[PDB]
Amino acid sequence: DFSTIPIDYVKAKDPNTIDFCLSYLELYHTTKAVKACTPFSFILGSDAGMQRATETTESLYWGKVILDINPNLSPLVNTTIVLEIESMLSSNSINRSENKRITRYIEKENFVNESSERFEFFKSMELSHLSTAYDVYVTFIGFKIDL
Repeated sequence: DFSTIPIDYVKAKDPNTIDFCLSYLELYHTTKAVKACTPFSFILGSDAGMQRATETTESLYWGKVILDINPNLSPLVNTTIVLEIESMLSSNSINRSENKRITRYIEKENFVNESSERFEFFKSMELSHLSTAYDVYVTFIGFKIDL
């Protein structure tokens, strides 16, 4: 072997495993010095006691992000929720991180409450916009890649 910490060409061929992620980055994300990766998890929220953005920089996240919005029984303001997510899927072509936003528009009648799981491969997670009436929670279950 005598390669870097990531290991390629392993018989483990499954989309959810970190092996698929490593094999994909070593093949279609050249000019990126991939260092050791570890299974990581973190949570961002809207209420006090949590951070609105990831402190890490120049580190690629791969895994499933769980969006969660619930009502806190508070007066409404008629704003919108915006969660801007970077995207390195097309980073090689343009040498930039694509910006993707997941938005649920808030009505005074449509009393929204839903939770869902999505797959993303991003750099940083930021809650650019927020509504004080609701509760927002995002959880990441995947792997962190150091560059």
